[PDB]
Amino acid sequence: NRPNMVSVGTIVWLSSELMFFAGLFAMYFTARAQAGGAWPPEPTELNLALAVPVTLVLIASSFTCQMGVFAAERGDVFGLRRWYVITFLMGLFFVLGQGYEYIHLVEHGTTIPGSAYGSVFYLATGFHGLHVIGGLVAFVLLLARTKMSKFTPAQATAAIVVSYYWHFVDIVWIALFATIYFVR
Amino acid sequence: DLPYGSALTSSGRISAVTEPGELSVHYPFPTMDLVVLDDALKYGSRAAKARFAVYIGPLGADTAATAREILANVPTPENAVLLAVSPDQRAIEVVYGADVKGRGIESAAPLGVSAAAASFKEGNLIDGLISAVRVMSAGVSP
Amino acid sequence: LLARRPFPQRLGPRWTLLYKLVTTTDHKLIGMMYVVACFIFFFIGGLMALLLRTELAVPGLQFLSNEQYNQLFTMHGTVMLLFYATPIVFGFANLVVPLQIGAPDVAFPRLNALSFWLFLFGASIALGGFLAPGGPADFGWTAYTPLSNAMHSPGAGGDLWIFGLIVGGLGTILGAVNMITTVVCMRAPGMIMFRMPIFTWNILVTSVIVLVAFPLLTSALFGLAADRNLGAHVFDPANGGTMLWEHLFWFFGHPEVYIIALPFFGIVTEIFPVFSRKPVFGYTTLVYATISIGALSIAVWAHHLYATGAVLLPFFSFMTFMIAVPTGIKFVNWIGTMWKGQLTFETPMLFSVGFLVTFLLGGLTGVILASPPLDFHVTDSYFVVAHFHYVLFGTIVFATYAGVYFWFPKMTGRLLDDRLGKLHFWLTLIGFHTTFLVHHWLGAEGMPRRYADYLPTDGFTTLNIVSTIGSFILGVSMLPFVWNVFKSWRYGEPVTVDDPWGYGNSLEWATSCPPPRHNFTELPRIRSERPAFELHYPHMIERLRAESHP
Amino acid sequence: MSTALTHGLIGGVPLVLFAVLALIFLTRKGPHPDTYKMSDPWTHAPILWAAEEP
Amino acid sequence: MHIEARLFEILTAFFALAAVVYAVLTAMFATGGVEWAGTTALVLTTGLTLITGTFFRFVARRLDTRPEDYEDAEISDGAGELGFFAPHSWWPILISLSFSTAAVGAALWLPWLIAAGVAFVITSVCGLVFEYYWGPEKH
Amino acid sequence: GFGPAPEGMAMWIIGMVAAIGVAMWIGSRA
Amino acid sequence: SDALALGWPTGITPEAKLNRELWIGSVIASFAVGAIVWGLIFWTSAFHRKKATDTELPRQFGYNMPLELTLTVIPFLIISVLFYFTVVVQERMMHKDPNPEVVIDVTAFQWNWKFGYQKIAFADGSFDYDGADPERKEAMTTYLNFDKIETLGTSSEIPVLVLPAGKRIEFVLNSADVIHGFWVPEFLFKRDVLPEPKANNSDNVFQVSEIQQTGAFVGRCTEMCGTFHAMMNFEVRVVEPNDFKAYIDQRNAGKTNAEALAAINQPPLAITTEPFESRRG
Amino acid sequence: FACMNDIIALKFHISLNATTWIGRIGMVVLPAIVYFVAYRWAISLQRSDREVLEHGVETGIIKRLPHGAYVELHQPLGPVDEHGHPIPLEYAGAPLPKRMNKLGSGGAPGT
Ligand SMILES: CCCCCCCCCCCCCCCCCC(=O)OC[C@H](COP(=O)([O-])OCC(O)COP(=O)([O-])OC[C@@H](COC(=O)CCCCCCCCCCCCCCCCC)OC(=O)CCCCCCCCCCCCCCCCC)OC(=O)CCCCCCCCCCCCCCCCC
Ligand code: HAS
Ligand code: HAS
Ligand SMILES: [Cu+2]
Ligand SMILES: [Cu+2]
Ligand SMILES: [Cu+2]
Repeated sequence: NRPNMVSVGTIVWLSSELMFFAGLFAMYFTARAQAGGAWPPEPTELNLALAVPVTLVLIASSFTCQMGVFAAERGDVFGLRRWYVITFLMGLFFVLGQGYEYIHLVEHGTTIPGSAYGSVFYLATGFHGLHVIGGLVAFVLLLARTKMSKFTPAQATAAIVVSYYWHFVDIVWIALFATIYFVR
Repeated sequence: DLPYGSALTSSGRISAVTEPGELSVHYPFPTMDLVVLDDALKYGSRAAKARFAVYIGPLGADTAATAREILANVPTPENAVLLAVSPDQRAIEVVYGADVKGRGIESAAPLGVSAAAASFKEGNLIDGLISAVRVMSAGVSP
Repeated sequence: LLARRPFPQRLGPRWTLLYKLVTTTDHKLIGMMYVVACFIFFFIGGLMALLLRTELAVPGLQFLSNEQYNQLFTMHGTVMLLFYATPIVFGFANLVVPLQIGAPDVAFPRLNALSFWLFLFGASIALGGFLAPGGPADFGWTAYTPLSNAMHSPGAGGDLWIFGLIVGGLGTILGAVNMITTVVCMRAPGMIMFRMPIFTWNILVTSVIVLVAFPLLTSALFGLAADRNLGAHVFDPANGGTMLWEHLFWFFGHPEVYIIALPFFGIVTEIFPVFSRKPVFGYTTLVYATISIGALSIAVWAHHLYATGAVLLPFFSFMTFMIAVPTGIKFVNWIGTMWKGQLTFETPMLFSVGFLVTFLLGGLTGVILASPPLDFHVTDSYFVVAHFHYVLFGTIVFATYAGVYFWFPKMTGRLLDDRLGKLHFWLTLIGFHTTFLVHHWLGAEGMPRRYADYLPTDGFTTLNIVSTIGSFILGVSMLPFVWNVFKSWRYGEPVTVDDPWGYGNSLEWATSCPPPRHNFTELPRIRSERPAFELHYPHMIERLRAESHP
Repeated sequence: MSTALTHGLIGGVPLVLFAVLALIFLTRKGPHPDTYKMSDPWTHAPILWAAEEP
Repeated sequence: MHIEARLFEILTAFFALAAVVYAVLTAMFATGGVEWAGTTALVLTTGLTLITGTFFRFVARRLDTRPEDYEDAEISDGAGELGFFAPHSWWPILISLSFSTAAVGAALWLPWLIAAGVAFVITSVCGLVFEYYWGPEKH
Repeated sequence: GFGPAPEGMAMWIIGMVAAIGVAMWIGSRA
Repeated sequence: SDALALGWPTGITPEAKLNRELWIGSVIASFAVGAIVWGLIFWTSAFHRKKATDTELPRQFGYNMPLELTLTVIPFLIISVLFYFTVVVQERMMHKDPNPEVVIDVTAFQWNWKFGYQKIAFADGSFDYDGADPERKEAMTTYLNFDKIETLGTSSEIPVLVLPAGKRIEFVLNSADVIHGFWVPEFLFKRDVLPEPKANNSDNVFQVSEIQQTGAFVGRCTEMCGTFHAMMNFEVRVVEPNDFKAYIDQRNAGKTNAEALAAINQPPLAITTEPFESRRG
Repeated sequence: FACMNDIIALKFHISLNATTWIGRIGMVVLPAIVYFVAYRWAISLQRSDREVLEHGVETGIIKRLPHGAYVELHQPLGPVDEHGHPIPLEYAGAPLPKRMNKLGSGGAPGT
């Protein structure tokens, strides 16, 4: 009959990171209206392929991140450990996928200098990518912490809140992908 | 009974209150003559391993027999060396705690009274109690 | 009978504190570290104001350079707002909020300590820009982006200013996670969301506003560092940009302004029923005034943008006049709770009456500046610099010292002195109305802010000297307050009494001074808005419920 | 007027105004009680002052 | 847990109203289009009070009235154990040093001192997270 | 970018951390 | 009258004189209410704790629901009689007219105010200069407005802008480098100049209806520019409409303000401001 | 660090003259204010070893008592009295545990 403090304090904090992407969307939408006479990518072209497959991986990561956190509530430490290696390797496929999208757009197109679009594309998808790399570090710091105690309910409740951060990263990237690829 | 503002809590901690201008402890000596009396007591009870305690109160009964009841209120009445002063009566009296008898209290306690009676007359009370505890602790050794 | 040591121990032993400052999660100690390590910055920021006031005394560049001046009010506005005024919010929160609810600690104790040290290292990075050859941030504390480029402000030091406000800007976000989830989760059994003091509501509401303001700043400053260290056309003036920053700074800017004001309304609501012997008048209405300020503060960001071309002026006009209504409700609840009670002017009460006198002129000139044609004359003048000291030196000086003098014999167990504390008040309110009252006249006649020299053909000399006469009275006034604390930290009148101010009205006055390491040896039966007035006074419980509601 | 009437009074009035208020407020017979003279029948209380060192 | 979730839903019903009014009025009265930089920060500050606000509804429907909600609850009602609190830790002084030395490196733009600062952040967050889960040394 | 000053930084935080950190893994704490 | 308006200069345009009429709406609103709240805080200094009501705590009243409704609407109607006058007055301002009768570019560059003249058409229809060369503008590959009667104003010349004192005047407000500010304090009005105002969704320009006084007035910069922000003083001159026709005809042949203001027997340097010694050396 | 002040001046942006004067003034000051803070760090570690013998290992768990009274549930590291206070141990130069997981209260994660 108690409201689970450490699961409260994350969602109070995960409301702050949405405001971190309120000052990163506002850089995009004001470099789109007051600067875009034509379409905002003038010398660059965004391929939906290599962008629509890597965003179906984060959708299928938050499925596997939630099917691992169901094994935390039951008590399976090994059910938690299996699906957070499925979630970790698929999140690492996203950073390796999104990192290859940058190489396709730097040595062929625009970078952070040179274009006003390349400075709002590489910061909106840049500080999101640091929230994925910082989210994959929490899948190392949680699975290496299941190896040190008897998998208490405090070991499971910290697996709730690392899952809450990964659903937030997935939801923000839906809000990115459906803005900087489909509302071009 | 209880005073006007105190209240008895769930356990026996009497939680007191004081009106916003007035103080909490009304010791009638100046503040820099209580600080000098602490490190007379605290360093006197540290160098000599006794416990020096100072009593200032009315000994309305017989003087030599009332101060044994004061000695039991010290938290360890074995190493306790109590100095009782009656400012109404000229009734300074040292009460050792029946364990410092082996060490040197018998050559210090008549020296602890005369060095605190010469500082009461033509003087105030806190001059003597400072100049007793730092005198009768040099005579006491662990 | 009842053997006690004569005077309490002045300092501790040798080294009872130095490792207790490194490994601590005690919120009462972290609050005393916020309070001490912000008056370091109230002096570093303050000595810059006395160097920014002697150049303006005699009309000419007397001893400073021109660019040495412009990096003074920059590091005076930054240090006095973001390095003093925002952590003293979470100083009085860590001392008091886990006491005012029946809680042992804050929700996350190692984020309480980590929020202190992100401040103390985030602050000395930004004012560590004085070591640089070009000096620290030459632009304003607002840092408008054509001026904040890599070629208009080329030196580093303006780069440490950006990364001094994201380290400490992360400190307040992690400090506001504690102050919500302590209030939400850790109340006493019997304490409900109401019957909880107004100061805990103010720390609750502004912790919501910290999570709205401070991420939007941190997101804007990382876009300003990509504009400088990398080459990025965010904030570039041909892309929006020079009004992107105007809508990103001030969306942080006025919500951070109201997390400076509202928690020290809570100190002020705490003090008036203690010294006027009767409750907080309109208790629930002050709760619905704090919320409606905290909602309307976020939607008024562009009343700081009236002169810069085109914003939607009638939107941010009317929404800005709507903060005058709840802030005006909080005054009539403050005279109302001061009204019929007998009134003792002790030093916490004395500083809260000086709060009500200075903040009134700070709010009267605020709605003056809210109307845009009245703002079209004075919007970057010294009428503004008068405005945010009558509104700011009231909540952050007259209402922190109201709170320092009110919870000093609860944090240390020593009464801070009152004859020396009345000397410290009357040096301030005599001094403060000498300094900034003439800026209303001098700023409305043509003296714009952020100037170093003002040309003796102008008629500004005989009023800039009146402020400089007054400003050193504010510099002298710190001397009988530092001497008050330094003497009464270790000496000074002991409090063997769990409530030194008589009528405590909160759970912090139902415990010892100082409290134990987990704040409570007992808890009273919490069944009203004020527990320690129904405790300590059982002969009033049949009168709190009856003789209310006129 | 000149650089003497300002700087000789910018630093002068905050010391005169500090000297006026120090004479008013620092001589007001504070709440600490007076010293106990010996010609006084000791109406205060019993007082026990045990040290807490051992 | 009714009037902790109501505290945020009142804030949502204003911000989601102040974001619609501002994006409509700048669509028809500002000198250009919809003023994007301020209407984004109001459409996403009703996302702050909606993630947080509509989460405490699910901790108001799942959870019964705990004694921090009951009107006249005696003090011997929640007399159990609160939970774990770190009694002392020298890790928060090290994470703040580590994040500051990753922010001096982003201020002076030293990429070797960013990366050395980020590596200090992880080992000091690996310290603070793993701290109360180690077990003895197995020799 | 070269010289004996980055040699000293890359010795203490790479070479001697991985020499103490191995010694703390092999040896015990008593 | 003069004391109730806390130091405002008397406006010379009829739009600025409407501000000073509204600024003494401090009397009706601020100093009226600001004496009521002082009249209650200093009224509770006759309510001390005297030694008769010492064992009697007061009535302990906390909720008076008629009072938080009367003393909410009364602060609400005062800001409901405002947001009427401060909407009418800013609608009297922000006003444009397709016969501007002189158009003056101000082009606030880094630290010394390069003015300039564009098209001008009096109500008599007699002068009609209309000079702003687009061929000079095409040498930059922009937003700046270049012209041929520009007033440069170097670091010791302190640029004097000359405009007639019975006509409508338009100020196109551009900036080369940083956001500066354009403030003649006698025009009780101020607008910040931006780098690209039409790219920042700004309004870029304002107009005064007329000038009602002759003479010469100070102009300063307000929003912060950098190092020599205190040195950006310009200085308008409101000459007669007949002396203004003789100003440009001496200037169109090509002279400077030290010579063009001398031919209309007026002091050529700035008389209400002067160059700084701290910048020239 | 004063022999590499041609690199502190260039990369950390301070000065070439100010780095010698923080090396000249600091050569007297900084060995004198590290003597103070380490003589007072060392004794303040000694008092941390005596709050774990006299009271016990500070376990985190609070347990509000039925009359208020937040407590901390120390683990005594020794024998007990018939009253709830522990007997004080003696210091012996050996490192004392401060955390309860290091006393084997964590357990095994399941092999
Ligand atoms: C990168 C620069 C440095 C390079 C050096 C690398 C090696 C240094 C450490 C060497 C560790 C010993 C190696 C063997 C131990 C293996 C663990 C084990 O089985 O038993 C646990 C072992 C049991 O010890 P015990 O004798 O049984 O008793 C301990 C008690 O149970 C409980 O004891 P307790 O309560 O007293 O506390 C335990 C713990 C206290 O708890 C902790 O603090 C845990 C620390 C976790 C370490 C996290 C990773 C370390 C490096 C992070 C770098 C991230 C990348 C950043 C790149 C940025 C790019 C933008 O204290 C320690 O264990 C001492 C560790 C000393 C290292 C601290 C580092 C200080 C400076 C960090 C700067 C790193 C250099 C940066 C230069 C620039 C960037 C290149 O505990 C450990 O030693 C844990 C060490 C954690 C290190 C694991 C990773 C190995 C390092 C190689 C990395 C490359 C592989 C990763 C990629 C491959 C992917 C598959
Ligand atoms: C402690 C921190 C602060 C508080 C609180 C604060 C309150 C207000 N401020 Fe402010 N402020 C502005 C408007 C207001 C308004 C309307 C309020 C309100 O919250 C004031 C509250 C009102 C009251 C407390 C009075 C209520 C009392 C009663 C009894 C109710 C009836 C009385 C009425 C209706 C008044 C009668 C008068 C009439 C004219 C109707 C504006 C402009 O509209 C500017 C920018 C100027 C410019 O152009 O750059 C500004 C600038 C600042 C700056 C500097 C930024 C910079 O340098 O650019 C700071 C630090 C600051 C702090 C603070 N400010 N403010
Ligand atoms: C809560 C926040 C604030 C406080 C407090 C504050 C105090 C003063 N201010 Fe201010 N202020 C100005 C005048 C004063 C004066 C006379 C005081 C007074 O309260 C003075 C307080 C002084 C002290 C309290 C000094 C006491 C210290 C002494 C006597 C000796 C210390 C000794 C040592 C060894 C230091 C100790 C060091 C250790 C490490 C322990 C002026 C004009 O003369 C400007 C505009 C500049 C311009 O032209 O635009 C200004 C500008 C601002 C701005 C706008 C910044 C900007 O435009 O960029 C803000 C936000 C602000 C806030 C605050 N201001 N002020
Ligand atoms: Cu504002
Ligand atoms: Cu300018
Ligand atoms: Cu300027």
